[PDB]
Amino acid sequence: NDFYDVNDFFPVQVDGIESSLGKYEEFAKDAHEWESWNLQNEDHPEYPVKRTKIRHFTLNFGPQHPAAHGVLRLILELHGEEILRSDPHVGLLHRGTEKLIESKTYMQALPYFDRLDYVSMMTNEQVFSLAVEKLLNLEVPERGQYIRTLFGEITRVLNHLMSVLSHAMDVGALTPFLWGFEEREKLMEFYERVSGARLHSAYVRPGGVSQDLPAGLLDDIYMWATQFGDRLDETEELLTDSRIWKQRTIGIGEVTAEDALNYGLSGVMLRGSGVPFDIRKSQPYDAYDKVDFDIAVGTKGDCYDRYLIRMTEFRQSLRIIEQCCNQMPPGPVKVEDFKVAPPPRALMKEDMEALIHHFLLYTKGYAVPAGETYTAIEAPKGEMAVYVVSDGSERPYRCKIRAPGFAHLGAFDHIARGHFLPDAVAIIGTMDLVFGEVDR
Amino acid sequence: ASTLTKEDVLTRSVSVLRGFEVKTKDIDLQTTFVQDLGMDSLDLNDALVALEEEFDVVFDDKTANEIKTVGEVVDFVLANYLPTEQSINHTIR
Amino acid sequence: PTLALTSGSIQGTHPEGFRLPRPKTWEESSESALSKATKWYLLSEIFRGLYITLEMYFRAPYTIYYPFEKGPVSPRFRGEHALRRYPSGEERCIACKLCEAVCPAQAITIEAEERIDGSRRTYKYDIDMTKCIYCGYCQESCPVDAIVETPNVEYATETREELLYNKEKLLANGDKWEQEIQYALDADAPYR
Amino acid sequence: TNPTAFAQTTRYVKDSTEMRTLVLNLYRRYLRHSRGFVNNYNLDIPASQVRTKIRQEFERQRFVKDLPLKNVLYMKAQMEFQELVNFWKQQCHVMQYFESIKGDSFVQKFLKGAQ
Amino acid sequence: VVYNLLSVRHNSRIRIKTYASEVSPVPSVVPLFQGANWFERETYDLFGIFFEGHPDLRRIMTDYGFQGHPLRKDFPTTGYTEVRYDAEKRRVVYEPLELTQAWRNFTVGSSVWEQVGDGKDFTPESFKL
Amino acid sequence: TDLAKELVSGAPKELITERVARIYQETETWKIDWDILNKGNRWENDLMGYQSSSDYMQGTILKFDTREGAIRFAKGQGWDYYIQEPKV
Amino acid sequence: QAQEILIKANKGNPTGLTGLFQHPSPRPTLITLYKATLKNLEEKIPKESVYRTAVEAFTKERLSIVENNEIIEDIEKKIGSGLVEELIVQANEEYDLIDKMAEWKAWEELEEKPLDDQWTYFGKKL
Amino acid sequence: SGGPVPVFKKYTTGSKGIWEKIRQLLTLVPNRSTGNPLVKNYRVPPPGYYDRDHRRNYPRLVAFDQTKVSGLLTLGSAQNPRQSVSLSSTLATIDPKVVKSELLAEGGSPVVAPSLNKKMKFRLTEESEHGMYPEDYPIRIFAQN
Ligand SMILES: CCCCCCCCCCCC(=O)OC[C@H](COP(=O)(O)OCC[N+](C)(C)C)OC(=O)CCCCCCCCCCC
Ligand code: SF4
Ligand code: SF4
Repeated sequence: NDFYDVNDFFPVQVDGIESSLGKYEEFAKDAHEWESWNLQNEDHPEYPVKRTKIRHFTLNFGPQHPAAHGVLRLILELHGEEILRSDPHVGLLHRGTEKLIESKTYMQALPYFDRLDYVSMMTNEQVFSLAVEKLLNLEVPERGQYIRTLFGEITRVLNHLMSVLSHAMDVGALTPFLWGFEEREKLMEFYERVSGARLHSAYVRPGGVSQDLPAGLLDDIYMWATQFGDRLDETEELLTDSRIWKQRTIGIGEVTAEDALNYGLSGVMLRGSGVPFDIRKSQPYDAYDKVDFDIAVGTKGDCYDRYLIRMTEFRQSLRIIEQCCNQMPPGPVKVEDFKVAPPPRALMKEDMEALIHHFLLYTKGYAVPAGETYTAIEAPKGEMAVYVVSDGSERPYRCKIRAPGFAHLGAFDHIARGHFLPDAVAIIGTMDLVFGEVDR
Repeated sequence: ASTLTKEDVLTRSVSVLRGFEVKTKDIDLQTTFVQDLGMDSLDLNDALVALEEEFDVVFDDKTANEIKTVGEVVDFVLANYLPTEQSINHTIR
Repeated sequence: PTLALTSGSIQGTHPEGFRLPRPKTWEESSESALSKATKWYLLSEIFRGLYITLEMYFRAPYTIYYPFEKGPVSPRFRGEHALRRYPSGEERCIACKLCEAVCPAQAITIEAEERIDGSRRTYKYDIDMTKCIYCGYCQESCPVDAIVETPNVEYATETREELLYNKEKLLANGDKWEQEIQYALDADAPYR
Repeated sequence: TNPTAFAQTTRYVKDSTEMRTLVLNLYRRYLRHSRGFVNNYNLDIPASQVRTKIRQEFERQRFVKDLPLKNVLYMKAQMEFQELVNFWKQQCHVMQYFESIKGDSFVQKFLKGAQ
Repeated sequence: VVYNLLSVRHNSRIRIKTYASEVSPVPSVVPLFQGANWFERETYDLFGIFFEGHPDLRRIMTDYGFQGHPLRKDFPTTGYTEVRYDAEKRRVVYEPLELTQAWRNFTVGSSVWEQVGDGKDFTPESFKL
Repeated sequence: TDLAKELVSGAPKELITERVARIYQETETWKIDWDILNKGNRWENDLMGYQSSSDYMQGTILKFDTREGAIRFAKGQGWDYYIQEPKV
Repeated sequence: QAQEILIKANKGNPTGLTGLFQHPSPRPTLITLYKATLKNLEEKIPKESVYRTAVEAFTKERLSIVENNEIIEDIEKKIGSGLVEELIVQANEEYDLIDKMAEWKAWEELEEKPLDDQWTYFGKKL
Repeated sequence: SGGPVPVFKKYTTGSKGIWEKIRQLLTLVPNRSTGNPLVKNYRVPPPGYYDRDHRRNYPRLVAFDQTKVSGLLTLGSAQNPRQSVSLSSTLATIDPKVVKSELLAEGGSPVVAPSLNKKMKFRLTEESEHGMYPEDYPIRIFAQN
């Protein structure tokens, strides 16, 4: 039952027990003291053993753990050191973003998306910008889509540095964490020069970007590109061929390609299992068709494979950054429609038509024609998509966000079952969890 | 071993039954539960759970709708009484 | 013609050589048994890993010395909200309530009336800096550049009450940071 | 995937009588864990008090009539059982669960402000 | 209730859309996809939709013991209660909602005119009468 | 209509009894909102003049499509309500 | 008749995709299972059901192309639906659907008709 | 092509004097930079209507139910002409030669699910091309061909 619980040899009929001084029944009322007179052997499988159900050691991999990328009450049920069942408790960071967007305009709802994933900002707001652009039936000009491709790559480098190095740090390699974080400081300079804030760059707005690139940014972006090429090499020096790094990750968290599709995994934990699918290729967008790059596909579906794919994503992203700097076109950076973009300040105070649209954009907002859409992009974690329903109003009606880290954490039970408690950290690290995105 | 006999269950059963609102204070094997004591669903469950707390025997879902008399519970405990397993310290030393 | 006859696609066609080759066995390893044992027993990759770390020991650290030095800032930096002022002294702000409408976090509180001289101004202008997200729509919404975000960030306070900026606190910053805001605007004029 | 302790499939029961028996077993399950709820959450009220409050909870809403709304009330009460037995709610929430709770004349409400 | 599907093989997506009421159950897609075990729990938690056949359906995004399903239209955006610390009780206690500044509603000055019309048709002529 | 759905919506007890919802029409669709509280709807905060409030339904408005659709909803939730017919 | 068809192996050489071992004798086993599919249509699914016509349109097409080609590579390339191991999966799970689809009787009229207002979004008819 | 590049072609702090030759003897890879940016070049100067309208012409929202679906097989098409009108009865009594051109494509062959991008064609690459890991590493590199 709920609180406690209760054959090969032949069932042998023995009756008529006798001793040398009488029968079994003659001394029955006295033999309980005589331990050598008992008739219930203790080796019998049918012997009544009633033992209380003492629950197994359930350690809380709870919020106050450095391995956690947020506040995760990972209720782990373990016997010994193996993993029996895992039940993550997401929601400790449910800020209710989906509820708040319904009451704010399409321009005011953009800064919510930078706060989903703390590290992949300009990719997050790109998927809402594309969603609104798809409904608005307006297309960003060429130079706008090249800026989104360049900062699409820089964001991927920023995200993967947080993902790979913390995964390396959580294993125990402290040094590669600090070498890479200087590069993030160097990369966050580029975010701050174009947008103003280091981390949450409300830059990619529906209808292009916020402001044109500052002069000389390309020179500084390219100069970092030459130096950055060595940074991966030293990262691959202390991780790629080290035997301790291989032992911690090889064969840890095996995910079949057929089973990865079943749980809807996307991103690195779908090419780690061998499927050569990539959203940047399946649905080209924002000047990704123009550039050329090679996708990476694993063969064993374990953490070490996903590491190699993520490291390859560094060089392939750096490959595009060279192409985006070289192939940069001239022109505007946002759609030249005053109804979906603020007019320049030189013209707002000179032209009566310009001032009216500036006044009207910021008080009522632009109205999105009715419809519904589901646009998915290759986020650094995986397939990130938003389901947006337009009710002809200047405020979206329904905004459901597909978080790649949300689905992956669900497949923790399928992946981590049968591994050891140290392998739990490796599995979490390779999932690239950011519980702001999980609990959107 | 199972040290409970039929009388031991019967004698201690009344005291628990004397602790709950019963139409008559005369309860024996023939006494019913729903009829004699006027107990409905929720009233009867508390007494049945209470006997689980004293006799330390769990009643399953099959017998739930099939309990009609108090003699059955008294006889049921004997068929379903075991001593909890004692740790290695208690058993042999 | 496509493979729709067979219910297939050119997409479903895996590339030539997609399938894996046969895995190696113990007799098909290039490095002899002694060669692999020496790398294994003598810790060849760990010692190389140690040396590369020792290279960084003879390099200049990136560390800067706060507060004696600061990190770089850009003219677009979004920091402390501040209320600007004309050179003639009259307030730039004419109380649109464009401020109260755009603010995504609803951190702007404006109440206005006719001044004594009749020119339209505001007597209440409060920012809940604990509610603001430093989004930047302050600066973009102004048709007279009355509200701007200074490049300041070092204004942490002991009591949270000090983080509710009324009009006078905003005007004090506007005068106190005026020359710095001149650097920011005149260096970001072309791109707006 | 392996479902957690004390889980049941979400099923749309299409019988009036079966739902009656499902509830009755459920009420016993709460009473069986009466001692645990005191020891797990360190509640100030003794075991008999919890059963008294549980009975006040079960007695309260026994007169519902809609079967489509019977399953919903049985589904969510199952979650309350599962959350409590698995020791998921924090200590504070259970203490405040039992710590919740006659009106006043019109003059009394008029003076202070009513609602 | 929506269902977005992905075909890695044929490189396409589909959208199964089945309605649901506050009481009419929806069959669970766990026997087909185990990946909706967490996507359905979010939908139940934020809407109250009853999913028929879910192996384990419960709260996944709201607080333990939370009352109400938030993403409904009748559910207020600020909620019904908020918590604080009460020194005398020596614990963090729920309490009825109180706002020092209420959520100002700016939708009143919305558009009174029409914004967008029918548009331009693009239906391929093979799918017309 | 006959269903006591209030036991599944999780709404507080005060919505069923002590609150009144108006079904009005501002020019092609109908809306529902709750009438203001007697006291405590809006009191001036004595610190910074913020418009404080204890009513949690002040910011809620539901955009409907047809009148009978709105009435169906109000009966479904067990809401007290009244209907304001627009002037022609 | 008690038969056993090997759907996917549990050991041997990998096939790029994880957890998908190389099938020992795929080509006749594909031919057998493809043939068994056409037998299942003739017993369960009615004639007018376009699902029945859609199965044969590619089962006969593919199964014929398999027999002529004696190289495993050429079977994949002309069919163009992935590996040989995957082609087994596509044939097998399609076979089960023929059993299930007949059980559903998905060739009949619309079982449940939607209400009037159900599929109209924000007043304007879709 | 991202081949190896010397230290003096990377905008970084270098080595001046004999220390350069000391560095090239001790360091394992002499063509890696220290990573510190060039103070003399990096960030040296600081940063201090109808013809053009498409939103109003957005594609319309048209839903096709069983009533309108049946009309395409019987009446034909608005390009190639040939209440509750249920489809199930129409499929029970209609010419299969209508099916093999309207309801199906290429002689009754089922329509493969439409690709979101046709030109997603992959080819397997080799080490000498992409400069990545050698073969023994358990990944493979794909390209757009
Ligand atoms: C006669 C020769 C005498 C040599 C004496 C020295 C032997 C030392 C151990 C060799 C074997 C070994 O390190 O083995 C590696 C073991 C076990 O690896 P495994 O389970 O077999 O997996 C490998 C399977 N292979 C064979 C397929 C590759 O794990 C380790 O990574 C241990 C890492 C130890 C790191 C210690 C760092 C200390 C640095 C000290 C200076 C700063
Ligand atoms: S910076 Fe943005 S969020 Fe902050 S007060 Fe100004 S408008 Fe509001
Ligand atoms: S936009 Fe400028 S002028 Fe208008 S209210 Fe804000 S600060 Fe004042």
